[PDB]
Amino acid sequence: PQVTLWQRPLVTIKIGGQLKEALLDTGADDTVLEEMSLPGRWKPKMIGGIGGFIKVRQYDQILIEICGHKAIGTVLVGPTPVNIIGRSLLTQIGATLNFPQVTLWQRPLVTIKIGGQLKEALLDTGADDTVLEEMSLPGRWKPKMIGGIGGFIKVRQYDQILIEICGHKAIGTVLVGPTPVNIIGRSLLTQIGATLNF
Repeated sequence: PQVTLWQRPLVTIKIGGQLKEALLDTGADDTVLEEMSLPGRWKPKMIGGIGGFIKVRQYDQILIEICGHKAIGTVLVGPTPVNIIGRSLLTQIGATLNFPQVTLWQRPLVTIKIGGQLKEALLDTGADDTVLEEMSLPGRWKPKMIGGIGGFIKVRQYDQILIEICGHKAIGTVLVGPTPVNIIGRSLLTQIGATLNF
């Protein structure tokens, strides 16, 4: 199917004999599920995100059926606020991001121009809003807390900010704060006609 990004891109998955809902997340390298019962051995792992890091259990060779497609790979389990399907499984179901078409074997980075500056940012279907690392932006803003895989961060909310993303113009909200990576979220992805296809 093709999916636009006006809403969170959620899918139904079956793993370990259980049914769950998960977010197709182009900004995630790997799949991370909330605590659940999985069969077999696993290795202790630390992963980072917005908010910091979390400790997860790493299971390999885990069979997952994501929509009507089967895939085998690494599944991380731990204190994530939402189940996410990352790129290492997205590639297995043939998922692409279109706006150019882009496969997901590598992080989907784009060049953006904002506030007269050039930066690189990750097209992130798992992010509601756009979040950039500290930078100089003109004008007024509002304090705001946003949540992510490792907890919450305080950001500055700038509205009606012009961004040119891969040479497409869009105006929307941009959050600025201690994110580890610049991410372009759904509220700007919709404005450049981005879709997920698998």
